[PDB]
Amino acid sequence: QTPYKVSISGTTVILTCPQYPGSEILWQHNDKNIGGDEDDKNIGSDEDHLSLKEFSELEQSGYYVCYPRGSKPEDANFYLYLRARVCENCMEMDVMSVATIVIVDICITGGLLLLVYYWSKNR
Amino acid sequence: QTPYKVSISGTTVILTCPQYPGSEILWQHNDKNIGGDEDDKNIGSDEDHLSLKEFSELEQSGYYVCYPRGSKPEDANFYLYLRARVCENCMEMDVMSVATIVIVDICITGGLLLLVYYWSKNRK
Amino acid sequence: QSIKGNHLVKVYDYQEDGSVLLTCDAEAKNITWFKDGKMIGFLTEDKKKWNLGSNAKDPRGMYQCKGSQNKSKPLQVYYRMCQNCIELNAATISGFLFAEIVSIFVLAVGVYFIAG
Amino acid sequence: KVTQSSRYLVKRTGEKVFLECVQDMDHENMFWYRQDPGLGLRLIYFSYDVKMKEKGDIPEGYSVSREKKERFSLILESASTNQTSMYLCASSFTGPYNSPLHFGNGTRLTVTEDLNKVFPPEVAVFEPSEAEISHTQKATLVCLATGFFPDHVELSWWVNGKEVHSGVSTDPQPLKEQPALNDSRYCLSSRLRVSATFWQNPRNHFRCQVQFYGLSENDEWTQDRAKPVTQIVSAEAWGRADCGFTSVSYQQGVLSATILYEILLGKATLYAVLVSALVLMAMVKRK
Amino acid sequence: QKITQTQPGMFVQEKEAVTLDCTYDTSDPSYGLFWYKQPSSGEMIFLIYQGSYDQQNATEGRYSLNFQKARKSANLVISASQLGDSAMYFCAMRGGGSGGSYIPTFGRGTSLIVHPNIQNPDPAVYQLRDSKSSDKSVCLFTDFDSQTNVSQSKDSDVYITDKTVLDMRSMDFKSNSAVAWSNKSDFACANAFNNSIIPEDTFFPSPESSCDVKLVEKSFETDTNLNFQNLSVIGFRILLLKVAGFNLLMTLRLWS
Amino acid sequence: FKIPIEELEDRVFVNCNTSITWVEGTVGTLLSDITRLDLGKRILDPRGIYRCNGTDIYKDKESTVQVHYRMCQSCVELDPATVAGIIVTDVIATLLLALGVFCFAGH
Amino acid sequence: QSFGLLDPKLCYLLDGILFIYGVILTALFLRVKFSR
Amino acid sequence: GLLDPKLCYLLDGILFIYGVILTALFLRVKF
Ligand SMILES: *[C@@H]1O[C@H](CO)[C@@H](O[C@@H]2O[C@H](CO)[C@@H](O[C@@H]3O[C@H](CO)[C@@H](O)[C@H](O)[C@@H]3O)[C@H](O)[C@H]2NC(C)=O)[C@H](O)[C@H]1NC(C)=O
Ligand SMILES: CC(C)CCC[C@@H](C)[C@H]1CC[C@H]2[C@@H]3CC=C4C[C@@H](OC(=O)CCC(=O)O)CC[C@]4(C)[C@H]3CC[C@]12C
Ligand SMILES: *[C@@H]1O[C@H](CO)[C@@H](O[C@@H]2O[C@H](CO)[C@@H](O)[C@H](O)[C@H]2NC(C)=O)[C@H](O)[C@H]1NC(C)=O
Ligand SMILES: *[C@@H]1O[C@H](CO)[C@@H](O[C@@H]2O[C@H](CO)[C@@H](O)[C@H](O)[C@H]2NC(C)=O)[C@H](O)[C@H]1NC(C)=O
Ligand SMILES: *[C@@H]1O[C@H](CO)[C@@H](O[C@@H]2O[C@H](CO)[C@@H](O)[C@H](O)[C@H]2NC(C)=O)[C@H](O)[C@H]1NC(C)=O
Ligand SMILES: *[C@@H]1O[C@H](CO)[C@@H](O[C@@H]2O[C@H](CO)[C@@H](O)[C@H](O)[C@H]2NC(C)=O)[C@H](O)[C@H]1NC(C)=O
Ligand SMILES: *[C@@H]1O[C@H](CO)[C@@H](O[C@@H]2O[C@H](CO)[C@@H](O)[C@H](O)[C@H]2NC(C)=O)[C@H](O)[C@H]1NC(C)=O
Ligand SMILES: *[C@@H]1O[C@H](CO)[C@@H](O)[C@H](O)[C@H]1NC(C)=O
Ligand SMILES: *[C@@H]1O[C@H](CO)[C@@H](O)[C@H](O)[C@H]1NC(C)=O
Ligand SMILES: *[C@@H]1O[C@H](CO)[C@@H](O)[C@H](O)[C@H]1NC(C)=O
Ligand SMILES: *[C@@H]1O[C@H](CO)[C@@H](O)[C@H](O)[C@H]1NC(C)=O
Ligand SMILES: *[C@@H]1O[C@H](CO)[C@@H](O)[C@H](O)[C@H]1NC(C)=O
Repeated sequence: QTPYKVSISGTTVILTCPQYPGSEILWQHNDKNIGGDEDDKNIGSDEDHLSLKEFSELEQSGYYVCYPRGSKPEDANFYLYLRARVCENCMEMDVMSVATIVIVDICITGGLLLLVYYWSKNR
Repeated sequence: QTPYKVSISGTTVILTCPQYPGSEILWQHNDKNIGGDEDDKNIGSDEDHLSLKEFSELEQSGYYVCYPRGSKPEDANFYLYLRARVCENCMEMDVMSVATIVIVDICITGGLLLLVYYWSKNRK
Repeated sequence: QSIKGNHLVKVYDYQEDGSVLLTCDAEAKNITWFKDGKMIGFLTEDKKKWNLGSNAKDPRGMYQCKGSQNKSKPLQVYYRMCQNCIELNAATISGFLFAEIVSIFVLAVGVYFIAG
Repeated sequence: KVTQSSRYLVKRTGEKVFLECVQDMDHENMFWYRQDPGLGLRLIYFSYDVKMKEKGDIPEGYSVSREKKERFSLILESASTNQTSMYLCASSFTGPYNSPLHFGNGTRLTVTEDLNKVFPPEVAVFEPSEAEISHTQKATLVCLATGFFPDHVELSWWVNGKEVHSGVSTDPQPLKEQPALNDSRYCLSSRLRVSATFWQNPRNHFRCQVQFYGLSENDEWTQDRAKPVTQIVSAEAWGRADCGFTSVSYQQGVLSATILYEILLGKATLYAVLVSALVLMAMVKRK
Repeated sequence: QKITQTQPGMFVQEKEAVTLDCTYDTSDPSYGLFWYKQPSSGEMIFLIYQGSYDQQNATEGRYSLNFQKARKSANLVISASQLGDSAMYFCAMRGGGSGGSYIPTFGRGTSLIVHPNIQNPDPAVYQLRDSKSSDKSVCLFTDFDSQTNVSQSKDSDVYITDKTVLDMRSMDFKSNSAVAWSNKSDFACANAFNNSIIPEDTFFPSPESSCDVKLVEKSFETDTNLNFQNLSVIGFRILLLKVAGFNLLMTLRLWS
Repeated sequence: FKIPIEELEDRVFVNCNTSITWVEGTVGTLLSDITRLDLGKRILDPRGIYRCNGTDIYKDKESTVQVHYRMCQSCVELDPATVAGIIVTDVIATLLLALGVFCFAGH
Repeated sequence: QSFGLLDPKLCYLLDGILFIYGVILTALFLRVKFSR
Repeated sequence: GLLDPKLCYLLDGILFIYGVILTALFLRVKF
């Protein structure tokens, strides 16, 4: 099984429809057609991905389904349950990143100090 | 118009109603009249004020409305939604307080350092 | 808080994420929002609530909403949560005094030695 | 779909009371029934079709109007304490072959001889005992609504601003404070059971809400106390961890550390300025 | 033309089949039988119908109707009973509405109570913490077996509710509960349920408190502000370290 | 035909009418009810792909559901001005330390 | 039981770095003092 | 366990002064 691709950046969420590479697709959220209306600036459907801007956790969380055009949207048998807490300017980072940035900062400071001391000792 | 004034000093919260000058005021919380001649010392009302003593966040947070006597609550032109936490001793660390504390610590530290420096120079 | 009286703005609080939301009583599909008079945005049939952000930032001000007929009466929101208030108990003052005396002693030794 | 005018009503003796019943299934036969404890359903009135008024088992003191096909209204010309009960409305087709009745939601009607007796409830919430949490790793909050009349209340639980249906048990019917004697007020209780970890998170908010149906705005009130109108009475609680390390303690510790390190940084930079000034002065004065 | 139900009030365990009886008599040869269910809310819900001139008893989900014209008995049978079946069941029959006897008649009604399978009895009598806004003292009799039935309090100032079933879907746990409360100084409810026949080995907690700090730290969670403050503290420590290093080097430069 | 995902007090559960087959991701915990699977707390970001059958009218057709959670227990807000300040302050501090080293080097 | 960027490994990482520096420096000092 | 940062702060407070004192003493003894 090839899963959905979900990308979150700031308050923008992009979902990718995996199992239909060579046909037009439609997206449906909680039994209601979404995207592809050429309006509603915050929602877009280009190529084979759905882009949701200014994502709201309270209202835009739930079921999502992708189905080919011309097929009744209940034959589909692969849904995505999405619940995301988005935030403006909020970026995610784990403890390993903080540990490594602190370590490299200490190392570069020590190296610079040693280099300056060796340069200034002789003269 | 002119908004309510909210003053917090410890566990006492005072609400001030600028509108209706010279007209005696009635106060409502959550559609219940308060501030009247009721047997309670925690809640008090005078000419234009409302003092809530030992403020409890769970019980006393919500909608407050100010209206002159003989009028109707919905005829008032303002509603205040107040939700607050209080302490007996919780002094707040904002930018100005931190700056003041840092500045005074620097000035006493510098004074003591200069005094001890002069003492050391004179002794040695 | 009566519709008869042009009181339409309500606060929708106590959420799992801490945000503060505003709700307009008007039945119009698109609702425009004003803060202290100046417009701050508009919403359509998909979104029913306006987000004021986390309550730890103490959202304060005056808000109105207008869908079709007229501007509702202002609602004044005031928050005071003490995300920065400090309890002045024994431990805090003891630690403060300990740090102060240790730092003063260290600096005093340092400035003593370099004297003269 | 059959609907009625309201679900709860309170009136005084000697007044005129109107009850409405509206259907939309094109039904010919209409029935107005009364339910009593220990008596069963009793047929008040029946209407075969439009402009038909025929007597029932207990027809005294009631009237109806069937001036329209889709309407069947009932009238208590002079309400009295004798007529306090639950009233139901039903609709059915013509012919007893395959025409069962279709009831609505019903209306509970209480008639008192003085409006002074109407009181709002008092709602309190009691937190779980630590003994239960230690013994079975579960918490049970109890909500009590006492001292109200008439028994026309509804109770609900809201956690984090959302209504909760799982893990809630409420009394089927309000009981009486003193059943021995008359004019007695009512009590109601409810239980919410939660896992222990969920309860002692200080970020969780629990609330018990009681909606009370009382007097309307079109009633004379000449009493010193407040007017007992339809309202909502609530009780709130925060998650409580009396023993242990919670987020509040960590937040306080971090704030204190921040202030202390800012002060120390200020002292250190003051000393740095002083020593730099001394070095520069020595270098200048040497030459 | 009359309908009678023999037994008022029935009890059944969960995941069982229960039969409620209805005996009728009539003179007309054409009629029909049907049933309604009325839960605690008050509404009447139509359940099942069966005519007089048709075989092949009707069946909807968990409901069925056992019909015996010769014995004149229409019985409602519910299979795989759940906890939602606790209601009042009414049996009714039509009549010849041509001459004078339309008169849809109704039965008296039978109560039904569904008892869960506890599967792990553990009776206990806890006392709940005070409200700080009320003078009542409330305590809870919980986790007892289905058979243990609670009696009312003889004392006038003590209020006791009947047993109630609670269901937790988060950990699929069923339980029975009762509450007793009063306003009096000497109300210590090791003896509040005196009139009731409580079972043996019922837990009575000690007045002292107990704790498990591991359980308390199991329910810990953070937010973005705490992360930002922690990072700020780390940065302040690093900056202080660097400034102190510079201070020390300059001091050894200017030692004396 | 969507596999119901329910959100009780603070956990998340998967509900089917038959046994739930795990395809990938979070293993989960069974409730002693075969037709229910517990994925744990929501703030721990349970993610996975599960599959199960159906009943009633859905006798002979599968269904697959992918659960994806994102709650920012590790997220942190970072305005560009703040990070610019952080790097410039750190560079100033390390330059000051290097200057101190250079001044100490002679003596 | 989620810590996020509150896991106690961070300040203890700083403390461990400072401890390692201190112990190696005091070992060097002690060796120099005994040698001279 | 031991998620209380009070111990962490006390430990680094001790280590800081110890480290600076030994740094000064060693840097003098070498030179
Ligand atoms: C798992 O099994 C349950 C039953 O054990 C299924 O719930 C049932 O789903 C059917 C849908 O085929 C519901 O029937 C519907 O009834 C309404 C009202 O009469 C009607 O208008 C619809 O057209 C449809 O016939 C049925 O009510 C429902 N049962 C209950 C108690 O609500 C469920 O769908 C099964 N789930 C899966 C994933 O197979
Ligand atoms: C730079 C050198 C000279 C060190 C300065 C003195 C040290 C001994 C300081 C540095 C950090 C200080 C600590 C910083 C933070 C705290 C948190 C603070 O947390 C609380 O428990 C108070 C809040 C509450 O208890 O409600 C208690 C003091 C303490 C341990 C301080 C004690 C003294 C310490 C270890
Ligand atoms: C209902 O109770 C009231 C008072 O408890 C009574 O109403 C009487 O109704 C009859 C109608 O036959 C009148 O003649 C009397 O004048 C009414 N009494 C009063 C005091 O108004 C009576 O006991 C009950 N009525 C019915 C019809 O059952
Ligand atoms: C009248 O009773 C019906 C029950 O027959 C109620 O319909 C229920 O409504 C709730 C929503 O609150 C649904 O969850 C139930 O599934 C409904 N039951 C049925 C059988 O459809 C109806 O809400 C009642 N009317 C009022 C005004 O409360
Ligand atoms: C409804 O179901 C009942 C239950 O099976 C049927 O009654 C049975 O009738 C047969 C016919 O001879 C008897 O042998 C059984 O003993 C009866 N069972 C019971 C429990 O009484 C009934 O016949 C069915 N209804 C119709 C119209 O056929
Ligand atoms: C519950 O209360 C009644 C008191 O009369 C008892 O339950 C009886 O149990 C027997 C056993 O089969 C039945 O035959 C009776 O019909 C029951 N009576 C009633 C009124 O339900 C019993 O004493 C109590 N339960 C326990 C466990 O003691
Ligand atoms: C879901 O039901 C289908 C049948 O509807 C099961 O598929 C069968 O799986 C067995 C393996 O044990 C095969 O031998 C059959 O040929 C399959 N039949 C069909 C029609 O696919 C499937 O195993 C069921 N899944 C679960 C988890 O029980
Ligand atoms: C609602 O009003 C806004 C205000 O500019 C407008 O942009 C929007 O198109 C309106 N909605 C509809 C459905 O016309
Ligand atoms: C709406 O506002 C206009 C002026 O802004 C006013 O003329 C009108 O009367 C208002 N509507 C109502 C119903 O009063
Ligand atoms: C209450 O008073 C009325 C009127 O005197 C009387 O009919 C009724 O029986 C009294 N209540 C009880 C429980 O006796
Ligand atoms: C308990 O409270 C009730 C309710 O007001 C009151 O009637 C009763 O006198 C109180 N009892 C005591 C002992 O205070
Ligand atoms: C309480 O129950 C015990 C059971 O042994 C009994 O002896 C005692 O009399 C009861 N107390 C009262 C006040 O009835």
